Amino acid sequence: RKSYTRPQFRRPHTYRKPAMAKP
Amino acid sequence: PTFVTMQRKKRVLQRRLKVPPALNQFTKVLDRASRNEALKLIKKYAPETRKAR
Amino acid sequence: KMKLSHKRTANKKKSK
Amino acid sequence: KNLIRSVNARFLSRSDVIRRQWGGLQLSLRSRAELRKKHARNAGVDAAAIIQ
Amino acid sequence: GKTVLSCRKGNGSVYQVHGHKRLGPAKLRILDYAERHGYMRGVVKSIEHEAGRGAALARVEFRHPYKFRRVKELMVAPEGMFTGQSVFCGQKAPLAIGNVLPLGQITEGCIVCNVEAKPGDRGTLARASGDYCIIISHNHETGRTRLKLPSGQKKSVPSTSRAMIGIISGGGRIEKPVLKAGNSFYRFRGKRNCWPKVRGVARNPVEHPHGGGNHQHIGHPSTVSRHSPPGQKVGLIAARRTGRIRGGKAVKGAWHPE
RNA sequence: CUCGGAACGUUGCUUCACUUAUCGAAUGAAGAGACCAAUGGGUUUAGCGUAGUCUUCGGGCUAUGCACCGUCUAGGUUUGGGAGUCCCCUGUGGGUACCCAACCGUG
Ligand SMILES: [Mg+2]
Ligand SMILES: [Mg+2]
Ligand SMILES: [Mg+2]
Ligand SMILES: [Mg+2]
Ligand SMILES: [Mg+2]
Ligand SMILES: [Mg+2]
Ligand SMILES: [Mg+2]
Ligand SMILES: [Mg+2]
Ligand SMILES: [Mg+2]
Ligand SMILES: [Mg+2]
Ligand code: NA
Repeated sequence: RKSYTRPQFRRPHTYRKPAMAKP
Repeated sequence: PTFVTMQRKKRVLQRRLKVPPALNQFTKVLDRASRNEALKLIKKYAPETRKAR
Repeated sequence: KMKLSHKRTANKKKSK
Repeated sequence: KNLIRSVNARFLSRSDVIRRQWGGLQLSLRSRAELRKKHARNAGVDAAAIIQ
Repeated sequence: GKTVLSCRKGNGSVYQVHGHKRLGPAKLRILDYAERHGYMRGVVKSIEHEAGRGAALARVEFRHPYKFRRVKELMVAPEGMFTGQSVFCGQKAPLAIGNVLPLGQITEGCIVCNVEAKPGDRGTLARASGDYCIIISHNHETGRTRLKLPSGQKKSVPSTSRAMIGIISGGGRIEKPVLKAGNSFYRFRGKRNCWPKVRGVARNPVEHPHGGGNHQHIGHPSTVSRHSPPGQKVGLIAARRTGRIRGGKAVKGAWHPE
């Protein structure tokens, strides 16, 4: 398991593919 | 998170309460060595894939 | 604390 | 054949036990520790009531 | 008929607390690890007055137990608290006025205030000006402490619940006659909209059970049942007795044989 | 028609002990409990036995022993062992006086 130094859980940052420019 | 707390609390409630034999029999599993041997035989006779068929 | 340790050791050598 | 014999030892031949055995009723580690400590505290608080 | 004033106040509306200019709720610090095992030493930085409260409030600065910062709690100051005083809070705090200790650590017969009804509730009993609780006895078998509340009732609480040594500051406030309606006006400015008070017999019967009649009178007994519905439950609610008390004031409130 | 008991099976209520439903508080859910050890757990790190009792003969079940899970500490007290005061001038600066075990204690 990991280690959490904060008393509440927050959403981890994940990979975010950027939106493509539409025609 | 709520789902994390609930899935841990679910295991606690399953162990604290009185489990009837119909459900309790599934906690008395086959031993590891026999389980590995059985799954090896199953893998040997696995069904053919879409390609091979 | 050092005084107690020395007294304990001195008593040890005195008793033995 | 060996696998059939092994699984029969655990499941088929033990049918009567499997049909009757209830599960659960397991205390937590903290509850088990608390019960053990309580028994130790009250270990010999009844020695004077024994005639022998 | 119409809704009685006592029922209307339940809606909130214009009868709510005048909370502006108040400094915030007054409480002990959080019952954290340091309090349960050691102690936390703070410094009284200011003694301040809050509108609608007779007791003085103390701003006490603590170091953060886990982070590089300060906390600055706000408590009800006991009588004798002064700026620069060191406040000790925890299991190992010494018995001195202004310190916060678990009740089980406080000797019987001591006078306490800011008493926690529940462990960690941060102080709910003996908070009004000049009030205090008296420690009657400790019972280690059940881990409880018996107290004499300011009203006279005796109450048992867990021994891990904390209390502050001393009496609440600002005592004797009710000893000075008001002498003027205007002084009451200023008194209630910081509390709520509940003054002046109109007698029920002076109202009309549409809005109050005591209203009406060709003489100002209550034509029925003013002692009403506990089970009376709102709008009918006015007067002396569920009174066990009436009239001038003679030969000793009994302790009021509900009867708890425990 | 009236009372005395089993010892089996089940239960109408109810004492006590318990904790997982539930309820009340508090907290940024910020340090719970144990290691100090069972009237615990374990064939998926548990194993070794013994005595009954079953077996579809593979192995279980009930007891009862042994071992494993399973580990450390501030401080307090007393038991063994080894092993390194000096510069500058009366004063100044630098430094050495330990380790383990047992009992209490519990973080
Ligand atoms: Mg309001
Ligand atoms: Mg009036
Ligand atoms: Mg009129
Ligand atoms: Mg009417
Ligand atoms: Mg009238
Ligand atoms: Mg009149
Ligand atoms: Mg009148
Ligand atoms: Mg919390
Ligand atoms: Mg602890
Ligand atoms: Mg110990
Ligand atoms: Na009349």
